[PDB]
Amino acid sequence: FSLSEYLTKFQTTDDPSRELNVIIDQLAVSPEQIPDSLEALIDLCHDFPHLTPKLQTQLSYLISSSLSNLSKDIKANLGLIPQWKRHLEEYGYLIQVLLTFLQDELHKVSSNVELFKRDCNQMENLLESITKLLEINLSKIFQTTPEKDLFIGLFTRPLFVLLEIEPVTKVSSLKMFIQRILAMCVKNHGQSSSIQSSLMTNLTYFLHLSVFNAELLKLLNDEYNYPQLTEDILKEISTRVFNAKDTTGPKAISNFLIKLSELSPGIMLRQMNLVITLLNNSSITLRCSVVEACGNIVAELAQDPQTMEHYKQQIAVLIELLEERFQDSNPYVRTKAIQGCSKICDLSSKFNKSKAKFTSLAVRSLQDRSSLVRRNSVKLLSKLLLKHPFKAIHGSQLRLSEWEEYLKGSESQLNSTSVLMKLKLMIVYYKDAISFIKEIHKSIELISNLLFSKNRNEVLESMDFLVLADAFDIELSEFGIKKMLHLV
Amino acid sequence: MKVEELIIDGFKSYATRTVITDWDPQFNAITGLNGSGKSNILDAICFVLGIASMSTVRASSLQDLIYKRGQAGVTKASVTIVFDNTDKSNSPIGFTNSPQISVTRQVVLGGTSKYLINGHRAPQQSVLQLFQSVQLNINNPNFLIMQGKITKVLNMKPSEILSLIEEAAGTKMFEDRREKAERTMSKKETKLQENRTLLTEEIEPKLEKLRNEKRMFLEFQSTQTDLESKQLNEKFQELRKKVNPNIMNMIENVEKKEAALKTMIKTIEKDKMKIQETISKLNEYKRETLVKTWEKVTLDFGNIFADLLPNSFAKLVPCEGKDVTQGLEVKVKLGNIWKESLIELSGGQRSLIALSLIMALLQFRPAPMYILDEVDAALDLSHTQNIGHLIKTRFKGSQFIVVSLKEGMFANANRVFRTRFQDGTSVVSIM
Amino acid sequence: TNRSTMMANFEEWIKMATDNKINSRNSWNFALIDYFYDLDVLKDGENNINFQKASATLDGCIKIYSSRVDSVTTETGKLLSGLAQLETTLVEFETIKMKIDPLFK
Ligand SMILES: Nc1ncnc2c1ncn2[C@@H]1O[C@H](COP(=O)(O)OP(=O)(O)O)[C@@H](O)[C@H]1O
Ligand SMILES: [Mg+2]
Repeated sequence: FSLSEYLTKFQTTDDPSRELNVIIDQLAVSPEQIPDSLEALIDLCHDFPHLTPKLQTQLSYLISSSLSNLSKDIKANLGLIPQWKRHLEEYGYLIQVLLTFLQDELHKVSSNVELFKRDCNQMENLLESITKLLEINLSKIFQTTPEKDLFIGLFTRPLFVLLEIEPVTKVSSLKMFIQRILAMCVKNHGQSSSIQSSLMTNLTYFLHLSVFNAELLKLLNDEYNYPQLTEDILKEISTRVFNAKDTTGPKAISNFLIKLSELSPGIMLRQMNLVITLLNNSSITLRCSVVEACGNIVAELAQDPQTMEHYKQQIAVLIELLEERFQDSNPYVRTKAIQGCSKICDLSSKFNKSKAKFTSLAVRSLQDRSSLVRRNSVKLLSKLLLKHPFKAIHGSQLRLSEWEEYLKGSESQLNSTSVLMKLKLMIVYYKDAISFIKEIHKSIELISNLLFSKNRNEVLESMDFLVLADAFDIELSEFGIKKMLHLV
Repeated sequence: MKVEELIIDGFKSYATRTVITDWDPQFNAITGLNGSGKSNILDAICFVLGIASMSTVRASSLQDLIYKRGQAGVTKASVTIVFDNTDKSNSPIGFTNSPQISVTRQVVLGGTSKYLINGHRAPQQSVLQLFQSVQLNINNPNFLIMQGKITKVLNMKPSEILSLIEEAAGTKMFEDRREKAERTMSKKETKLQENRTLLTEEIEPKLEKLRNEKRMFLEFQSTQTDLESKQLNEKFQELRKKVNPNIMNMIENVEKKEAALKTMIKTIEKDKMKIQETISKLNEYKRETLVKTWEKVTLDFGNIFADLLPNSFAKLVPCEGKDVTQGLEVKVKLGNIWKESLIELSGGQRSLIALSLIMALLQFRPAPMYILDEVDAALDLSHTQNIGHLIKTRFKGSQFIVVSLKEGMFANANRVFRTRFQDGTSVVSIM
Repeated sequence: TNRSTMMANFEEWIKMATDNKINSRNSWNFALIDYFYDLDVLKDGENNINFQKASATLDGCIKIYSSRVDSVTTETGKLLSGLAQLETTLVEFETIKMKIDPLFK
């Protein structure tokens, strides 16, 4: 038939057991048997909402079995091409009709349990059938690209519409099936423009589909090794503009970026240069998401030495930007930056040089007006003090007098081939240790002055930090304990 | 619902945490020396019910409500009142199942009026409607008369008299609610009109631009189909810059969203008109409800005033010649002649008239608690004793708490509390 | 049968309105305003309306109406965003600085 005529007709629209049995009998010999039987199938599909659940179940099973048999035949064998095309078009329109009708009555429910389970089973069967259908390649069948694009949209659009309702997303099986079918659509059949636009529409209009988008992108990156779609999506996010009234859009974008950074740092890191340009926006949630994504990317990429070595310049630029972001109008962006720095410093194997910078920024931020920023800075200092690289010699002991005496001894030893630079490295290490100890002492004094705060969480974190600093022998720790003693 | 216990901490004279329990539901009285703190209990009761007029508690602000304005080691001022909901008739609309409802209000040096219901934080609106549902509307009172205001009851405007009459039958809680609803609908209608105007002025040019570009997209698709030689290629490549090959999906989504918005706006408008007729019909019913309430109040108030004073009568009239719902006045006759001016009446006579009116509203529909603050100041010993005896024996029913300095009132009181000033604090003791 | 279910639905909707848990997400699919249109819920066996229930239902209707207006506004914002296609955040540290005694008490 005609694509446009049937599409327009369906876009504007408001004893069956005997015919179903006749259709089953005719299609049992071969699915290709589909004169007047086509009208009977169309009428039966149009009567789907008014049929009984059992008759619907047999109809769906017959349709899925016939379609799977046709797909298996197309796998097996690969003037006869056009009738293959006609059969494929008829089955595609029939699948559109049945799946659009099944999408109805699902928004009404949970706006029961047995109906939901039956609908989920029918969805699983239809997803298996459509996966078998798309397993073949449609390139040779449709010589021209607009017809192929329309045929693929014929199948992709109904599932995109059915993904609107939340309960379908919660089940793992249907979500996984939709993810793999979208991945095969993007990779095996190209059309990286319609799918990305549909995902952007869903992410702008809905909040619960951000994790779905991130998981689909991760699945494409891992097995289908097609990072171009993620690059284009990130570019569109960077160039996207939001109105001053809506806030669900930026929140969904932020959630999608956070989940993507949690999932695949490496693929999304490539376009981070253009993503940084989005940080200038006045939106709060997007800035927080960018900071959180940067922190997670640099933390998870730390495990692979090759990733750090190959991407030194941009990771260094990102870390410098994160350090500079310690001051902002929004306290929440500063809190996100401190949390990202804590995630970076959770490991002490590498980036020892940046530890001093993080300590200096945390000590400076200790005087911030916001209470949450102060608590996060206290947490960062506690994490830094719990594990530090300064443990190879005389570990777990930070005494200013002893370290100063050791530095003086090293200076005297140098004053009195490998010796020269060996003593130079020892002296610079001891100077770094002295600077770190002085910074910790100043932070301890500031937190001791800060103990008297209205918020209880700040007081608790200050007490925890002071106890941790007392665990290591510190000359000024007793002053902190004395100040804490007045908390009664 | 009746008060069981009252907890006062750091409020005015009660610097420490004091608890008053064993509250007799029959009749309670409070006595003591001047300045002991008898009126401070009533001030605490007013505060825990959400007082709005701060000058009623003789304070310029919440800061004055602290023991010493937060300057003598007292920062948190908390008042806690516990109720009993044994009787389902007096139960609130939303707290029938939950027994022993307790309300706490805490004001600190920096914070202002934190409310707790049964240990759970609640907004001021929750307690406000909760107390209004049981006639305990402190903003428009019907159950308490403050100290020195017994003689000023007759001096309020006819609108205040109408409000007091509406209090008795539950007619109020609806007028102020009607005003709030009308303001909310005005604001929402303004917002909706702005939204409709912006939606039109934005989408309609964009919608017509997309419709115009639809034919160009169709032509591009036709040329692309016909391509599968260069002469078509120049036009195909020049029209490919801005063609949006996947425009159909976004167009369909935009159309669906526009249809949904139109349906939403139509439903909102229909609901608006429907609420209009519902409010109109509710007002129509309220007219006759208030008429019946006024008739009953006039009848029983006249009967009560005749009972207390043998040679006097009083009855209610509409304000001048307009309708009843536009104000009310009281007319009193002594003997066989009516008095033109209410001011010439004796202070004790005005106190008796006010007490008779309060008892009339009690008889029509009693409040759970009735507070009196030295209502016998202008009354002699005989009238005070008669009022006390009538409250104890004849009426019964609702719970009474009265602060009096005359032996004739609390001599027969079932429950007697005594307030003393020991060391910078007020203490309440039994008997 | 129907009367008991209607009473339970009205009571639970009134309770939800009182606790202010009605927002834009659950504004629709509730027939509380249609329940307000029919006064049989408010009128008792004596054929007299109750002002307490009337006020509660009016509060619920106002909350639902406000939530519906907010939902319309956010739908319009989403549609506008769909049809839509310096140095302010960075501030000096000096402006984000701050710049009770128990024994005394
Ligand atoms: N803000 C306040 N700070 C300290 N004391 C107060 C404050 N407000 C009221 N008081 C005390 O509470 C007492 C209230 O006395 P009150 O009960 O009115 O006496 P009476 O019942 O004889 O009129 C007063 O003596 C006053 O000293
Ligand atoms: Mg007094």
